[PDB]
Amino acid sequence: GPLGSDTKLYCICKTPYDESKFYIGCDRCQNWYHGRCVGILQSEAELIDEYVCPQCQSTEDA
Amino acid sequence: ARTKQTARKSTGGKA
Repeated sequence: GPLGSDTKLYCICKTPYDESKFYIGCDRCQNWYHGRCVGILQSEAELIDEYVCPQCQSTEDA
Repeated sequence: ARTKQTARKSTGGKA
């Protein structure tokens, strides 16, 4: 049907912000997903401060 | 990193 504007959401898992979901911002992608949204630890949100997104990190490929 | 988390449960400890 008629389209207005093309936009996206956080987690690569197609899910908007939910104060029940905790995120981590793609250091290189600049976006967020639920820790598990990308298969990461839970506390990974706190014990973290150098996390990168898998969508962006993919380019870094270590 | 740009960790995006929440802490609504916490109020604010003086220390």
